[PDB]
Amino acid sequence: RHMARIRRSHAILKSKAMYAALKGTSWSPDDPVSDYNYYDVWGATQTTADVDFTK
Amino acid sequence: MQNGDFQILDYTGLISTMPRVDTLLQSMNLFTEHFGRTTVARIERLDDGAGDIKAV
Repeated sequence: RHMARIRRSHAILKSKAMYAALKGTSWSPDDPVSDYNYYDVWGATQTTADVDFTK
Repeated sequence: MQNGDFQILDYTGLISTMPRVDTLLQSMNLFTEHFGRTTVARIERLDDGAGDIKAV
């Protein structure tokens, strides 16, 4: 039972880390050392194609 | 038959009717039947999950 819990806990973390990449940030929830912001690191910006459904 | 006392009749049989009964659910075999011995039943349930893994 404990082994299965450990496996599932690692699997969840992998998916969360992969998701965190798209938003342009590294995943290090409890550590400021490796908390990178890629837009800042590479010197870029985020463009927004906001869509309005009300019209 | 006999109408009154001095007259006769023609007899045409009987008519019968019954109400409806629905059997939709029984046709779906959705339930399972168990036969016990006493009027008390016990059920046990188990839950499991996962957790977070923070950086170290």
